[PDB]
Amino acid sequence: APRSVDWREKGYVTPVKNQGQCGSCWAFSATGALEGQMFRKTGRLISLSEQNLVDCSGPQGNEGCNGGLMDYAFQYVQDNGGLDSEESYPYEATEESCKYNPKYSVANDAGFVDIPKQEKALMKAVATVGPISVAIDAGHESFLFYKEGIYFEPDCSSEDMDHGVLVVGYGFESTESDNNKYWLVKNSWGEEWGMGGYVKMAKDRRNHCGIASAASYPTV
Ligand SMILES: *[C@@H](C(=O)O)[C@H](O)C(=O)N[C@@H](CC(C)C)C(=O)NCCCCNC(N)=[NH2+]
Repeated sequence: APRSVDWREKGYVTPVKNQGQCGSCWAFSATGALEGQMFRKTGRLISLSEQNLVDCSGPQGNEGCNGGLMDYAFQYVQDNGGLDSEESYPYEATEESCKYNPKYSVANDAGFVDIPKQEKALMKAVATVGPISVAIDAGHESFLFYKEGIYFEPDCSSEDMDHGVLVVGYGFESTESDNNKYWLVKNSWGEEWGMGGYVKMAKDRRNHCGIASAASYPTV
């Protein structure tokens, strides 16, 4: 595979969004991966509605601001036959009744693919598919205060993940410890967090923070 990948340079990735004080990370991760695969199919990048997922994907297993899973979001889009755009169904950071309108649907998918639980498999998927939905352990103060460099937290768990994000690429940079590889991750905490809203997560360090443990993308 390539040593470095960045799908933002190829037009696959919308700007960084902000989930607010709602536990809806799974919906931002899902819309990010589906935005990528829709662009791959149509050549058109359209920001998609996280609120649509928060309000409407309960029957697939999601629980709004109380949590969810990207795969359940992908199933909703397939079962529902569409997903509205961000502009038509804007984000309110609170769960309300479903207001989906098929006339304003701009995305579809036909299922999803779960990646095997190995960083080598995640790398191949990122290199060849596009941005990938992933789950990480983000419950540490060091993650809140991250400003730059490669994020490594010795107390991170590879099995207890609590936050959905989007891998948009990977790369390397020289460091003191010679642990130089990183996943390029888009978060949903606005652009004032981290590096304009992004984090470089340690790559090839024993599946750090579980980044390869629940990875998937939608089939368009
Ligand atoms: C994430 C956030 O808003 O920061 C939000 O709390 C969330 O959805 N968390 C998920 C974890 C994923 C990695 C996003 C969560 O804890 N809920 C998942 C419930 C699904 C139940 N089934 C299984 N298999 N866990």
